[PDB]
Amino acid sequence: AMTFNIHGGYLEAIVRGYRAGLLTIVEKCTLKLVDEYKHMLPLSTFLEYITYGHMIDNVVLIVTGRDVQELLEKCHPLGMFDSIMRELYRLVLVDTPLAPYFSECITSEDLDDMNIEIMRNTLYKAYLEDFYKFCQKLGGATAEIMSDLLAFEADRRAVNITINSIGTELTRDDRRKLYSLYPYGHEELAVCEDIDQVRGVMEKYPPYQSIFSKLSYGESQMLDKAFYEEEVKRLCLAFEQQFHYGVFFAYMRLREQEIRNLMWISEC
Amino acid sequence: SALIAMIADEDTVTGFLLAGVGNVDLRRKTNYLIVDSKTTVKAIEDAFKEFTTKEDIAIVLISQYVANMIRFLVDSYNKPIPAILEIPSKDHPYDPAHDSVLSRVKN
Amino acid sequence: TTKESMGEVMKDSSFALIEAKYVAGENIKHIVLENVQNASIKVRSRQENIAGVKIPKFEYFTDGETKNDLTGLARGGQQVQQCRAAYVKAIELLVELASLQTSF
Repeated sequence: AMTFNIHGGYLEAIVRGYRAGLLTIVEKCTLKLVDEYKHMLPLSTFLEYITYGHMIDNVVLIVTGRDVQELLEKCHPLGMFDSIMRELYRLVLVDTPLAPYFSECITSEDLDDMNIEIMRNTLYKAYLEDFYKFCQKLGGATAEIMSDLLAFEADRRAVNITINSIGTELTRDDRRKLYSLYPYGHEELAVCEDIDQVRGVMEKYPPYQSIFSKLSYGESQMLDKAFYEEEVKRLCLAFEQQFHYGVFFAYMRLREQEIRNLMWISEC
Repeated sequence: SALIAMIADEDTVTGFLLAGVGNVDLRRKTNYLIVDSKTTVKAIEDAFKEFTTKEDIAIVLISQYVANMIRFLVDSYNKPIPAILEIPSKDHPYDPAHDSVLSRVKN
Repeated sequence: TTKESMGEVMKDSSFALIEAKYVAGENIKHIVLENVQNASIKVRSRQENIAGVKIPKFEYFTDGETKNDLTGLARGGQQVQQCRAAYVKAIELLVELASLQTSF
């Protein structure tokens, strides 16, 4: 790990200090994190991939279609990248690795990205492309953590699909494809068609296992809330704060988790 | 037929607007979005006298009567069906005051 | 009785918003606005003559015709159990209010 000493030490130290500094309100915190990232602008690629996911979210918000510009402005500039409808999705595909896969999944542009169920598939494809961009970091321990998080997201997507999207008529093969290395293969959770039966198989996934536990909130929920406890655990994975590695994406995730905790606290 | 609020705390209104269809009681295609607090909610009473009374939407909604400015709809107590509303909390606990149907229901 | 159910209805509804913030964070906002798994806003009301006086049977959402649902969100079940229940209460509230005003 002498490469950190040879070069890139100052940027890594600044990123580590920004991470350790952080332990409406959520929007303000996200904007502050974006401003810190812009001031800062290896670990840089990981931070870029995290911003690519946060921009896939804003692009899916923008690819659809209502004060959309105001909604994007309310979002963080890291989430709402300044560089950035079929034309809207195509323009989003440029400068954002995550967007083109979302456009491919959304064959009907906004119509195939309806917020009810179709936008879930579009955002899943966007997250798959963002995970490909993260894998473009040529591997690593942070890449392993990202793969585990992507597997958790895929398991949550498959569990939510089996729970509710069967009524949405998302094909089981397509839903498994919609639910995304580790995220790619989740046949154990897709084996069980029944929602109650599939919930146990999804919890059997190692990312969901040992984290959800009772999972009164979590695996029962739809969308991508099945691995909510695993997300907090992955945040606690960054709590190790091992130096000489690339953890800028971990810093951004920790800042986002702090913002989410502040939002959940809200008044008192 | 339907029920258009077009102004409220909007926290429960967004979740109660629409999921599959019904155009959220045409609050999106017509009338106004359930969100409020950006402008005077007396215009909400005007819309209820205009849009809700146009037989498209049966009822409306206003929160806590404090900043709801529902005193303009105080005369809307007559003809309860065109103008019927009850103040929920929706993070703004209901405060009894001159409103669309609050005075009549309380009495 | 419906008024007594009111207020507690909003207290139950707030839990759906808290669950949505915990699970899916910010809503879709704009036209979509998320947070809805059931209780599409469609109703069916008719004036019925009771005791020789026409009384509108104001059946609002969650008790009115053409109500629709679109699967369930991360907190869509909580929204259905909280927000849609409030709509069911409000249907009876509006019907009873109209009937009471006419009868008075």
